[PDB]
Amino acid sequence: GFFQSERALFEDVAQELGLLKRSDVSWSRHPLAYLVEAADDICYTIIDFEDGINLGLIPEEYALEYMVKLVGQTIDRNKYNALQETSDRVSYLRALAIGTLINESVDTFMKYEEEILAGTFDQSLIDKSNYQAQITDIINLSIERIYNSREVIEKEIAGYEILSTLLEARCRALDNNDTHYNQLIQQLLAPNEKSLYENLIQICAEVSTMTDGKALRNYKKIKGL
Amino acid sequence: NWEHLLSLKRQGDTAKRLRIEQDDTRLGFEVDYDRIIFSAPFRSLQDKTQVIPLDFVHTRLTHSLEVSVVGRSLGRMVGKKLLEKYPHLEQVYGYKFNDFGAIVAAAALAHDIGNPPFGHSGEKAIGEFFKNGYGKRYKDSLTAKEYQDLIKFEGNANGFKVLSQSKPGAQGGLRLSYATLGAFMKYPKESLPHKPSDHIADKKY
Ligand SMILES: Nc1ncnc2c1ncn2[C@H]1C[C@H](O)[C@@H](COP(=O)(O)OP(=O)(O)OP(=O)(O)O)O1
Ligand SMILES: Nc1ncnc2c1ncn2[C@H]1C[C@H](O)[C@@H](COP(=O)(O)OP(=O)(O)OP(=O)(O)O)O1
Ligand SMILES: [Mg+2]
Repeated sequence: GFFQSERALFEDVAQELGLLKRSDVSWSRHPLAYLVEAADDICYTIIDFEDGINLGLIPEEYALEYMVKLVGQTIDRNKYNALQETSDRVSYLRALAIGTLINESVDTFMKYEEEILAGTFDQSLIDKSNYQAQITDIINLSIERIYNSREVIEKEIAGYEILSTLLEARCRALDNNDTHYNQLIQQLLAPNEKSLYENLIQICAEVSTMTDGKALRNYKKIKGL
Repeated sequence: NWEHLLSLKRQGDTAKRLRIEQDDTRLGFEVDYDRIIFSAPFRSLQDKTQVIPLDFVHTRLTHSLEVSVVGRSLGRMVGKKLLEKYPHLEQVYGYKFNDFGAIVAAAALAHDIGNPPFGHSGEKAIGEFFKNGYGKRYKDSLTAKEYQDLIKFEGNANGFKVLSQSKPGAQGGLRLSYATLGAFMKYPKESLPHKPSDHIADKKY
């Protein structure tokens, strides 16, 4: 969770908070970190599922079949059937699944409060919930048909190449700051005294700061395109 | 001696080409301007970078046109004042103040004719190709002086080569007057030694 250059700050934070020492330095999780993790888990699992459903890669039959126990004792069939567009029905199901998962996660967290506070809890809150087969099926379907689409693979390869050239250009500029081209690259990419490890981590952070469109434009205009 | 700097002979000649035996309608230095105007390297200058590559911002041709005018104005004043100082030039040989202006204008017009594209970065790229590129493979097969040129490519040398490039059927290239060639040369020295002093004429070759 942290680099070597931020060890002291996290040590101070841990010492103040009171996290239990486990070992190399290592501590125990904050329970609020468990809550954040569960919230984040429920969101991507449900939002990614519904996004795959509207974009044309997954049929509404899977939407209704895979989401039955989640929305079981919370749905009104008359209102569900009164809707016409698929988007409203999917939102309606998404709304009900999020509520029930929130309630179940709160109950699960309150079940294991002593174990979590003592640092002996070794799992998450979602994996200790009754509804797991449906979640696993949704995740597997998303992996099969959303993450393996041709456009996703093409964009990943393009990003793969763009980051590779950007990193090699930054490293070549950093190495020997003597030639005119290197000075030009330094003035363009990083126009704003440290050791080798900090220099590299700052380069990585600067690369991670750029957005998709900015990185694409920079890659095109460094190549004259 | 000023009678020798204002030479009118061209490459491949055998006569004397005296000043007093020429028609004032078309002077020899004006023929140089006419030849440079109609040349292809001069016409290619309209697509080359001054400061901002690739509007109302100047290119390499307008720049030359402006210099061709200012230098002509400077040279005409200078020639008028020399003739005022030296009276034998206009009494025995027959020189006029327009000669200096024409020579300087002709030299000014083609002073930036051999520069590589993209302005300042092109020469640096060409030089770095033979130093930190594949061209370093050719280092062992060339002498010190030849390798020096290649790793320190210059626009002045390229311009002189373009102006004096011999081809089958066209010996001497544009065949300009020797006075124009002398006025065009800014660094009358070879590539080695590299910067032997702080003089203005030995910074480059
Ligand atoms: N308890 C919750 N806390 C936070 N967000 C929630 C909760 N339940 C659902 N959400 C999400 C998904 C919902 O579509 C959206 C708005 O919630 P909300 O309007 O209360 O649900 P709903 O559409 O099921 O209404 P209703 O109470 O009529 O069943 O926020
Ligand atoms: N570092 C630079 N980056 C970009 N343009 C530059 C730079 N230095 C000069 N210029 C531009 C300004 C002028 O419009 C243009 C023409 O100048 P130039 O003739 O190349 O210079 P110079 O007088 O130093 O050359 P030289 O001594 O080789 O004849 O170059
Ligand atoms: Mg997240």
